[PDB]
Amino acid sequence: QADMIVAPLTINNERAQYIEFSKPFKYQGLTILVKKEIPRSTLDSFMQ
Amino acid sequence: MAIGSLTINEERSEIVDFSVPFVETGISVMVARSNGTVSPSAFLEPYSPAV
Amino acid sequence: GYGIALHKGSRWKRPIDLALLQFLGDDEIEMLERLWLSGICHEVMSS
Repeated sequence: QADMIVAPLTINNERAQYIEFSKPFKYQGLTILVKKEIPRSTLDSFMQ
Repeated sequence: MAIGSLTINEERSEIVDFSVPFVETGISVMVARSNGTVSPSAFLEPYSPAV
Repeated sequence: GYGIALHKGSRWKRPIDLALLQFLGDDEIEMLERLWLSGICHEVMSS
């Protein structure tokens, strides 16, 4: 149903046994995303 | 084969076929580190316009 | 990136393509980069 896949497809061993990829068009890695906390100090008491 | 630090190119790959790259490489610039500098606006930069 | 040349018809290519990608599935290639391609001082200076 589709003879080409122009989308971000991480090159993987299990994906490479059945289909053949091309030289990468972007290099990257895996990273962790978490939520930023406490954007600024309160300092409600100027006489802290 | 020819193992080593052999950068993938286009003129090369027309005549001998490479394998999957295993180290990332490009072109970059190296210069000598110099003395540290601070922003010229340091007199009022660390202060918000609301102040 | 880098690579391993071949003979343009090698037929050794597929067993090598499918072998390198297996290491990245594990962390064997990452382990080597710490052994050799590593060093100190990956800083600020008073002026």
